[PDB]
Amino acid sequence: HMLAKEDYYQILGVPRNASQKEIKKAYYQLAKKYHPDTNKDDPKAKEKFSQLAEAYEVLSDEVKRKQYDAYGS
Repeated sequence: HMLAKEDYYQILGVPRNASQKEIKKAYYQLAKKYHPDTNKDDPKAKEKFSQLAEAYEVLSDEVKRKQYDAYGS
């Protein structure tokens, strides 16, 4: 049983051709959206925030962004 996947780019609202500085910028912007006190009024917001760290953190590298882009193909 394989679960459905969304890409880290999409999570972050960042382009396919994003540079890791771009990713740093979205991460702030979004992290606010999905942090508590919001998180009370959406059970989805905490799930979304959980992507945002995982998504950022990978895409925040030249290496890691690229390896995941290659391996998610």
